[PDB]
Amino acid sequence: VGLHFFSGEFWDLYLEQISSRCTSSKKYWNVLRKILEIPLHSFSKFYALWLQRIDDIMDLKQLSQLTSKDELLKKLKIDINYSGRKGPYLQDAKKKLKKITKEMYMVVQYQVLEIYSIFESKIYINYYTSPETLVS
Amino acid sequence: MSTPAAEQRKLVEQLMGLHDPKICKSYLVGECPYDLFQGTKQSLGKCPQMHLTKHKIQYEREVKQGKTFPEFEREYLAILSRFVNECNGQISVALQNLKHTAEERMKIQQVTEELDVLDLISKRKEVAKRVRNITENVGQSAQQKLQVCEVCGAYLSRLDTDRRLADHFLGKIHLGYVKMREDYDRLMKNNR
Amino acid sequence: MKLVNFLKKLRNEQVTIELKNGTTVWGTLQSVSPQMNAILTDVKLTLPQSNGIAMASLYLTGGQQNIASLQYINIRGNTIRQIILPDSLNLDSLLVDQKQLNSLRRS
Amino acid sequence: MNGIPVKLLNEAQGHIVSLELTTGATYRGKLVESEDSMNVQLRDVIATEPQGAVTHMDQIFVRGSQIKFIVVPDLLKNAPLFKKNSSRPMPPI
Amino acid sequence: MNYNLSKYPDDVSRLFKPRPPLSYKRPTDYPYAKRQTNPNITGVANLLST
Amino acid sequence: VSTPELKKYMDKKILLNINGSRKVAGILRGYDIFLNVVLDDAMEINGNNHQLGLQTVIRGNSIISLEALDAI
Amino acid sequence: KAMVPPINCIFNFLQQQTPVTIWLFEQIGIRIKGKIVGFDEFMNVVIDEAVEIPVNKGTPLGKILLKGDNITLITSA
Amino acid sequence: RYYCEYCHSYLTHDTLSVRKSHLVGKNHLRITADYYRNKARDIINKHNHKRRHIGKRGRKERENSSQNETLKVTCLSNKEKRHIMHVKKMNQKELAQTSIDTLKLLYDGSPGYSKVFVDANRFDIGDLVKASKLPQRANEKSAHHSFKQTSRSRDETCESNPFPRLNNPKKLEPPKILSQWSNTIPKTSIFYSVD
Amino acid sequence: SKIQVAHSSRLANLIDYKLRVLTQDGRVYIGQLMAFDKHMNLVLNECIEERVPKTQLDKLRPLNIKVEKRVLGLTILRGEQILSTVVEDKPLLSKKERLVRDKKEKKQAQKQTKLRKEKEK
Amino acid sequence: RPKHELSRAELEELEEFEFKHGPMSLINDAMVTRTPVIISLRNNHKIIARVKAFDRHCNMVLENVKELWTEKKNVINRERFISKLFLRGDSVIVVLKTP
RNA sequence: UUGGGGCCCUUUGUUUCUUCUGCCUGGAGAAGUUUGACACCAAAUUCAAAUUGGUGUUAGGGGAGCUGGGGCCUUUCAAAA
RNA sequence: AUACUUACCUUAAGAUAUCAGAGGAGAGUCCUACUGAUCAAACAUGCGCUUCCAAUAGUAGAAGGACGUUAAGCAUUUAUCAUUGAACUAUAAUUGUUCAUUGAAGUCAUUGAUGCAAACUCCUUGGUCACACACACAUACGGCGCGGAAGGCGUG
RNA sequence: UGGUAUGUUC
Repeated sequence: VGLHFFSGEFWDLYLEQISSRCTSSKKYWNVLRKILEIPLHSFSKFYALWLQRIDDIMDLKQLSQLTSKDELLKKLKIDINYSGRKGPYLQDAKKKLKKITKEMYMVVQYQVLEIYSIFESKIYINYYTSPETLVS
Repeated sequence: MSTPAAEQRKLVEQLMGLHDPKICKSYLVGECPYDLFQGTKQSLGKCPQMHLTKHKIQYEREVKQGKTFPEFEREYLAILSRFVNECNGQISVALQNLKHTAEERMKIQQVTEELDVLDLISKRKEVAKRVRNITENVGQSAQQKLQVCEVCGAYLSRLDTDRRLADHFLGKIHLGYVKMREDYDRLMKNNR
Repeated sequence: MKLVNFLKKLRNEQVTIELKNGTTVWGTLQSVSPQMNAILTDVKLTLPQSNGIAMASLYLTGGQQNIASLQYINIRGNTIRQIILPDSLNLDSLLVDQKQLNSLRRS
Repeated sequence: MNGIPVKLLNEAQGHIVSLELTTGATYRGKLVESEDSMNVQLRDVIATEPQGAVTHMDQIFVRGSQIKFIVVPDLLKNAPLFKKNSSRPMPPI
Repeated sequence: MNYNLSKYPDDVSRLFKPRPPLSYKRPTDYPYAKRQTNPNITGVANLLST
Repeated sequence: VSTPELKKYMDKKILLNINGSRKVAGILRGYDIFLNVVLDDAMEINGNNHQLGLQTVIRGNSIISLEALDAI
Repeated sequence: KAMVPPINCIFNFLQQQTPVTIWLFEQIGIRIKGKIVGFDEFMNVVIDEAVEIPVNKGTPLGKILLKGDNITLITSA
Repeated sequence: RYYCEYCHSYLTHDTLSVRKSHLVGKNHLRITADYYRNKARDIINKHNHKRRHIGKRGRKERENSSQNETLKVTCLSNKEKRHIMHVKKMNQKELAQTSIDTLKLLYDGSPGYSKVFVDANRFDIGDLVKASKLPQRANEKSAHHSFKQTSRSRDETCESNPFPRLNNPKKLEPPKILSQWSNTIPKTSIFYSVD
Repeated sequence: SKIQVAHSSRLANLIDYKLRVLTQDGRVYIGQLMAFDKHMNLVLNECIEERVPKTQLDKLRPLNIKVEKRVLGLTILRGEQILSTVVEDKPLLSKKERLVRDKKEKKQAQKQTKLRKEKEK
Repeated sequence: RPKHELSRAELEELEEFEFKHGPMSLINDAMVTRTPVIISLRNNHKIIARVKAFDRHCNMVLENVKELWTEKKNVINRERFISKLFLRGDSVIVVLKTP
């Protein structure tokens, strides 16, 4: 049922249970990275959690929590073990990850906006009334 | 006590003819007024007669099937009448204090100065002056806004809601005094 | 006339303690509460020839590698079954009971 | 007199706590009103017997001597009972 | 977990989201039905004889 | 020292558990500062049924907890 | 009705002199039947005409001062 | 004697009836809630950074790192970083306080809306709602609000409101978007929507 | 575990140490103490409760032992069903840093009393 | 008489009077006539030893302890000679004095 | 005062004592510091604003003066071989 | 914030280390900026003392875990009783075999539980420090650098 | 000789 359009409460509860039970801080990143590709109705809360968790990073070594190191070295041309002045290095990391998140946000925003403005803004009843009811 | 075993020993030592002055007759019948006002602000101190649970159980077993004693009931009636007379005197003193507060010198002077200026168009002006005098009297009465409790003789309020009033009625003083009024009314209904 | 004050005069005494669980504790005394909550240092404890609860209590204290060597153990009063003192100590001088002597002089 | 742990147990009234009994049954629920003798009352209680099964009581009241431990929430990590040098603002005469 | 009896506001209650429930496992000791000391302790008359 | 707060259990059916299984369901008539429980119309419940007289008093040492069987 | 404390409950149970079933500790312990004649603050209950029956052939016992730390439950048989 | 560590108020000999009434009064509630909020805010806001360990780096790492490039550091003034961190703090607290409430307003005309979603006829936690009403012993707290209660009882059946479209519903809320990335919305819609 | 616990310390001096307290069952609680009393009721921060199973007990009887660990967080344990307590791990900050922190707490408490005296006037 | 209402700081004299003329007549006779007693404990540890001191908690100091227990598997008796012992009154089942 | 070389800038609010200006072609400038000041939370007063209750910070290094203590050397007095 | 009403309560005590001697106060008790000894606390202080403090001449590793993955890894073990009907082994409250009506509770879990075993990844901690990439030792090792963390002993 | 909490008016 995890691909439901109005499943914001389910995924908020599941991320709450991961953030409360898990102590490794790895499964939360994985599930939220999965949510950043799913066309949900209440989706911008998960993007806001993603953007404030990128802001809540502490060092470069947590970038392996996002992806693998070879995908960072090939696609973003960035190394984890690059030692030196890591201030603007981490700032450029945040800017490039914010650009990738913004592009995927445009994709998911176009999908959700299309589904809402064409289809989901018309259906007013989503429940089982009775065998005697009438639907317009 | 600091240990509960000494408390249980105290309960045993106070739990374990019958017409003797040591037995409190108001407690032998039930609901002694020196017991219903033990630790409150209206406390009478300490009862000089002793209270016992075994004598109370024997009196309950006697009044269940055996017999009844009218002398202890008459003594409890006299004690309840004396306490009701003292509480009625306290309520009359509270009513006299409320009447003196409603009839103060400066308040009556301000009311007379407002009524001296209170005197079709003249009738409308007199009605407006009477409404202004009623508003001034309501503002003077709202400085305290303390009523008189009809049963327990305490102070109440009219603008106060029913929840704080219900918190007022559930006290030791009010429950004890309503029980004493019920006992006094029952004894006056039995005697008359 | 509590004999915990007798154990309060037994600082730096190298004793053993058999507990109610069955564990023998060899170590030096540091201090003892008046409620007989005794602390010990330079400790080795052993469960002799069984009680699986006592074996769990023996192993799950860190420092096993069934003699378990531990640096500092506090022992509660109700878990103490008996305590064996060294025979070289003179019991006639440590049991003088100066509080009892002052109580007898106050009479 | 009372001490710090009974004041901490009286501190977390109206919060989701988890008890364990001496038999092995673990309770979990909202603490109604704790006492100095630790005879504590819980509400919306979920219970786990030592046999293993899980049940639900509405309003439990356990005696203090049959309690292994109880878990308070983590925001009571920082409490003024834990302060060592908190002075006392003029106790009354 | 959603609606509470608590006198505290919702901003306090979001700070008072409690711990997850405890993972139960099988006990190790004997139950309180079996908790007792040793029976059949013999008399001390054999020590006074031999 | 302190009287336990059993005032809410005044006229409600409770179920005491005794020591691992003895579930005595009764009606609480009174208590003390020792958690000694007075029960009217007691009933032993086993996982069968057994009646325990009209009134009974139960020692607080064997009492572990009590379930409020009736709504408050 | 009202509140009945356990000390007054045992006191009324003493006055009425009903037949008494006194329970005790678990499987080692043995259920006793008798009639109460005296008690105290540590619940050391004195009973008379005592017949003991083990947990599921009773033997008479006489008069017994049963101590407090083993008393579990008191019923009126 | 008893001393409240929160309210900094003393007391007489320790009575349970006085101590129970002390934890109900509104001043103790305000001081306790503010103290818990400030201690939680302090343990969140305390940036316990790691103690840095700088070693004498290798030679070839120095010839590789000092020849690749030199990056540019961005930095802002005091009022700019203060305003940005204040906006980030209000965004973090409004994300910590919010929750998705689409299932409550999306099943509003359901026949079992008065048995689960009403949160007062609930079975397991409805007695907790019916127990502590905060009984408003002040008359001003009861005389302040003059709106309707709209308390939906459990006994509401399917006979009431048979057709959910004739009784005027609400159009559902649009999917909210981030205001910092609102400039990339498709400005041209697919279909013509009026009003 | 080469910690070298203090040779003349008591419960007032062992505070904020990562204890490894043993009970009658053997359910070992590991965590920092923050308070005690006369009955030795110990609050335990970030506590974990470890046991051994019944199947592991046969291997423990005369190597690796798979203990069962549950996480309790901040708990408050009673002094009745406990047997012994030891010191397992030292805390984070040192004795001099705790001394500077205690001096800062004393100065802050004196400043708070001066603020209460200023507000009382 | 209630314990809390007797007196202040004179309860030790009543405790000594109960020691001389109460149930403590056997622990007093063993420490003044140095006779060996047999204490049976709550875990089959029977102790033959002489009494050195008396306590309100029956905490007893024993000298020249000969203790004996029985392991039941099969049936063996294991004994041990301990010079000095401080026995807690919790473990004591019974104390027998020989004439 | 200038210039060169080496390291660090995670100080992630780019020094974190605070406020203001301001920064990677740089690492800065001005003011203040325990009956005070700074930042924040919560609220009813129907924007903002103002009032009340609390929370946390007021730091680190070096130098002149004073003082306590530890070790070595020198001068003088008393005592024992 | 002032003024007033109401609800509850109005307090277990004694003392602040021990021993010996001298003096004072009308056998017993109290005091001495009285004297000697022991012990405790605080602040300094030293013992060629005891333990620990992570490469950078590389892309590592020490301690504690994962409430992380491979992993539904491999090997084992359980997943309700009673009455009756059509046959029935049968000392049981027909237990055993196939099918069903009915009766009381009826942990979820069998991708479960226990044992065994390897690999990978990620978290918290440090002096990631000052000189040098060096020929010492039976009295087995020049512990004779600046410190920090824990502890022992000794002195004021 | 007092404390805690609550409700009105300025």
